[PDB]
Amino acid sequence: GGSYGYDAFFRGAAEVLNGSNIQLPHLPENEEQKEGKVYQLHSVRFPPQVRRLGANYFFRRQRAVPLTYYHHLVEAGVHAQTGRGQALCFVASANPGYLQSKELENAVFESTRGFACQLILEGRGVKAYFDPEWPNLMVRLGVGVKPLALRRLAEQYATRAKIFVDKRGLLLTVHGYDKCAVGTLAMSLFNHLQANPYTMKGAHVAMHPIKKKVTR
Amino acid sequence: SQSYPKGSFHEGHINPFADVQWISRPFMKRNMPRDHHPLAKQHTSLKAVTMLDEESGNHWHVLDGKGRSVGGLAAQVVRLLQGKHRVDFTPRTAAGDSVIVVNAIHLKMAGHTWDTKVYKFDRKTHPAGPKIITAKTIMARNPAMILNLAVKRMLPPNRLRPIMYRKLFVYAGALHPHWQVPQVIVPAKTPAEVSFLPFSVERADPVQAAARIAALG
Amino acid sequence: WHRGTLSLLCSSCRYVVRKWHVPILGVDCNANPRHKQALSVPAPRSRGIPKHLYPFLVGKQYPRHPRWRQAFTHRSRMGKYKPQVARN
Amino acid sequence: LIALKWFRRKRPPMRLPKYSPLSLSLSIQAIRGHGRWGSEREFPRGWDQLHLKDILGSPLRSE
Amino acid sequence: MTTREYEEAFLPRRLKRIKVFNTPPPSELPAFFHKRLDNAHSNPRSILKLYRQYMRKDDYPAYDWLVRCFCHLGNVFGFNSFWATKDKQVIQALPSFKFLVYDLIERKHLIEARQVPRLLYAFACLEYRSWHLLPTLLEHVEANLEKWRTPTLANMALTLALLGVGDDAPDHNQFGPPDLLSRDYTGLVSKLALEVHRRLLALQSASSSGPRKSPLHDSLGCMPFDYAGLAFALTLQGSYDLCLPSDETAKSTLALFLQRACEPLSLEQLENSGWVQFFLYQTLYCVDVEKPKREVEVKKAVPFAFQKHLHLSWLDKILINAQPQGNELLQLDVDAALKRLHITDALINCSAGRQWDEQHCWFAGHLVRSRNLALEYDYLLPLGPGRPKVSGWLACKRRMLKAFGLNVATIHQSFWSLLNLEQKDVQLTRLLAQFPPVLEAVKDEKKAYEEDRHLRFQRHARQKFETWPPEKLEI
RNA sequence: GGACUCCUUAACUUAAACUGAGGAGUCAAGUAGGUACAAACCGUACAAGGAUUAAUUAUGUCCAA
RNA sequence: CUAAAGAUAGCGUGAAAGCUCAAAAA
RNA sequence: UCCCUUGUUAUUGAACAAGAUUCAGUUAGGAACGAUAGUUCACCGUCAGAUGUAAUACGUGAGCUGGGUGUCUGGAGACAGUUUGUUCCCUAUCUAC
RNA sequence: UUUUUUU
RNA sequence: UUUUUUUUUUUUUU
RNA sequence: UUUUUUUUUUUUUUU
Repeated sequence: GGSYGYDAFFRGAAEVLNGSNIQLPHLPENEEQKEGKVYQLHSVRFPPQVRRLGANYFFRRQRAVPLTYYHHLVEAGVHAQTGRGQALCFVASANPGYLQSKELENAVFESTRGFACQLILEGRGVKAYFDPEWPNLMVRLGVGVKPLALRRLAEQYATRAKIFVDKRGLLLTVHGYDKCAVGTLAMSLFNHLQANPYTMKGAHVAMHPIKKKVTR
Repeated sequence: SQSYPKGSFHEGHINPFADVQWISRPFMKRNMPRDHHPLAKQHTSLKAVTMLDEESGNHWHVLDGKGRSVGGLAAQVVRLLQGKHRVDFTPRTAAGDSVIVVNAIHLKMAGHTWDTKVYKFDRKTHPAGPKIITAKTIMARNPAMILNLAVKRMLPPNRLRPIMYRKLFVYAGALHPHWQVPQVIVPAKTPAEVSFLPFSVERADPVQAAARIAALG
Repeated sequence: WHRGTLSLLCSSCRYVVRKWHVPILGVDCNANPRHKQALSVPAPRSRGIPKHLYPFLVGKQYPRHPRWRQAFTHRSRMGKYKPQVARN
Repeated sequence: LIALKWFRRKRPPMRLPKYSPLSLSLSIQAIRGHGRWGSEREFPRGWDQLHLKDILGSPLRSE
Repeated sequence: MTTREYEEAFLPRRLKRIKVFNTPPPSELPAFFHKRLDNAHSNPRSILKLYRQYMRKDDYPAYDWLVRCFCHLGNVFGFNSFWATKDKQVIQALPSFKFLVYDLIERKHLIEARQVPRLLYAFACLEYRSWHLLPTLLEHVEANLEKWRTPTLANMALTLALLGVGDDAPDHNQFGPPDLLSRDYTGLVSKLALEVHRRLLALQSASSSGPRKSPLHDSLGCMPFDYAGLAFALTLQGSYDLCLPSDETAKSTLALFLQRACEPLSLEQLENSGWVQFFLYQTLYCVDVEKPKREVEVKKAVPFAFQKHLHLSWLDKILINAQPQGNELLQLDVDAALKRLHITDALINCSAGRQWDEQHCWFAGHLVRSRNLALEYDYLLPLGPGRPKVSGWLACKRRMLKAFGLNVATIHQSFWSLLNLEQKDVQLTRLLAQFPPVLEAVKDEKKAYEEDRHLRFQRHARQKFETWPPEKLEI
């Protein structure tokens, strides 16, 4: 507010100017983007699903530069497609960054295919079987240990996401339409299905294995 | 039971690089005041209404404190209560007029005040010390108190304070239980007519319209 | 690993904020859990100097009242020593 | 009624507009002949500056 | 040393500060400001600040300086610029701009003949229309009809066609209040279009080309862009069968303009011509749609190779670089009203066309399929107090929509601005009442697993312990 | 054979309201005003006396005022 | 495809293997 | 965040059991004796109540005292008990011709 | 009764 | 942004 | 970016 600190008063805050230029995490940003840049208007043709976004995202949202939008609507072997005879949307702007937002792709994927995730199971005696029918999920965490009833999660997330298990019962697949929901569900599952670093009996998200450890 | 309460910052972004790092509300998102979906009729607020009376000499001022600041409102109220706005003001006596406040629940507070504010109540020779009550409790139990205390602490510290205080009326709700006093909020009225049409309708060929409808069908 | 400051020690560290009792910054590392840092034990703050006192703190501070009695005194200005004054 | 002057709504006028650094940067780029269509210097595009200057500076003919 | 604060701490707070630098003031305000104007050519704020300073310093600034400042402000918002229409509307909504135009109107009688083309070009650029000066400018234009050059004539015709003034419709070219109307200016652009054709016909007898500025420049100093602009201006008003009475062979003007706008160019140069592509394609599409008497003679002007090239690469850059960019206040207001009225079938910026059409050249503002209606928005200043008019761009759009068979409803800003939220909703409901739904609606909701609809989830459910030994762990 | 503060400076733990020097103000022997609450700081056209009057000062101008 | 690639900056193993970064291309 | 009881589940050279550092609450229930009198400390023996810190004028002397490295019968504050009531002691006497 | 962002 | 939230996380960069 | 400071007697931060 209106009070000088001792560091900034006496010392003058000289610490900030006492750092070394070595042992850095990342290299310095190259100062190449100097005066002499020429901007151009880029345009991209997106599927007709983005129409669900509406005007509240393309016009109401404030931005540094204008963000136009148009909808080319057309009345309705080998899939021989061309640039004519089909509907689409034109999105044009001067900033390429605005033409790469994840929301635009989500608007299409959510209403077309959705999202999915997978969990891998490992360990001796670790099996994920099925009850008579859905929704009733039970997972056995080793030999001699009682199974885990996972019906709560499925009831919570009913109609938003679904869980599938292979014949073997070593893979837990999750399929949904909601990114957030899917992720939440996956992480919820993994929270109680997490594997032990020593015995290595549990579950793990793909492309993120756990490192083994040994006692000294 | 065994952990700290869930604050308002738990349900939103944190921006240390700004004045308002996180928004604070008296209640959760899922707990905010709301209106019943079936409106039996629409209502409109009159902002403020005033009643004079020459015979009895008691004047009334009904205000609508909907989306207003507590401090400002309190400040304004103080003036009226004191009666300083009149020419014939006597500090010895209470020259003010009765004030009615509604929609107290709808008040606002800037900054991190909803989650970092408390109220102390003194105790005569108590070892525990003064009783401390959080503002969320007061909002939950009796919203009117929020304004009441601000006004009270604003009023001069004299023997007249109680008197001035008594004349103050604050309600959480829209309407008031009073009999002989107009309402700030009244049923809506029909909009006024316009002497001009801002549209230019031009129909197309019926044959082409029918052909297009058949094609679309 | 509570620390009084934060630094980027890994190749993929990210400065995040944790929803603890209070808003607290921190550093999370994926390749090494030991590098997880949480700034929650800082040094006590000092009492700052008001701004309005700045004018009378820095720079050459001249005396408030000047000295003139030593350079003002004279015999002619005193009735006890005036008669002794001689201009011839 | 005058007493309750504080409750009145007000809206001052807009003295001047506000623009972003990129918004202002694009203006000089367009003026220099680098509009959205292309490079006017490289090829004479529609609504160019040089042609407009001549035609609007010498519209009348010589007697 | 000593600090300024220290020194100041012993002096009156209201004491004035000495001046370090002093120079003589500017004796001549007009000459002082003329040199300053030379540096401001891209920043609208600089121009506005300079005008404000001059207005504060003098009550009756130089008319030439005022005209130059107005032209400078108009030039910034060019067609090739990246500025949006919202930036023009907010600029028009400023008090200083109103004061500048009022100052021009006060001494409008000091307008020179050579300053009319620049004023019209600035009007076209800023999309601002006035009934206070345009009637006077048209008088000078018509008086000096027999003295303007061909490129100026073409540019004036294009600008007036864009502004929607000078059309052939009767009793639709009058300005001023209803009780005080100015002269009728019906069929104004046709005179320029016939003058250029008459000059072209006479040029053949002389055959004296002489020196040329550039290969693309014609004998008369014309340009293919100017010829394409003339053709587009004619197409906008729909005067396809315009012909010169003096011509014994009865040759259409549009075909001649198209031929002269295409002979100089080649296939390689067409890809970089720019606006010529859009003008040619739009003119050809409109001619094909309306099928005028001169369809055969008009379609033969453009070479087949050029037509194929324009048809193939059209939906990539041509269709997107020749349309408005940015937001729109009037569009947003009606969109909010439609959303309030529970209208989820309206499509913003939607195109339409015939059944056997693979490319659309128009985009309606708010199109609804259930009711088969199109909503158009007009924001130009009306001709007078209660006599609005549709812009030239929307004039041809309405004809195309009528041909396609879609009902059109236009909303005027002058009358829409005079309403509140309640009134606007009332009027919009009344307008919609006249077009009841015909076709079924289309939804684009979220996809979900409907199969699991019968499931129920209990939150506040306590964990059961029937028996000691648990057979299964219940999370 | 003096109490606080301003500049210089001896001693001390660059400590302490200490111990002791050079030259200006105040209190001592000064009223009322400001600084939230108890001489020393700011201001004073500074208290013979009486009355229902006008002023650029330290300094203030959301409420207690 | 062309171009470029430290005697080797950060992981890893039991002596190894393996990955990534710099440079280059786009 | 104070000796024990809480934070299922990633800070650990943490296999289990038994352990070490750090942090968090809406501040919940608990923690036994003796001998020698070297003004208190390392240590010694028992029940294992299970490694058991400071401030408050030595907290506390108009409440009590002991082998040395005085007395005072409570007037006002505070604290702990208690209080019939409009009347049931007395008195309370318009207007004006 | 907020200001600034050269060409 | 979702009651996801004792030291555990997802989505979107507002 | 600025108006809002030890305003640290209380309320209030109404920008």
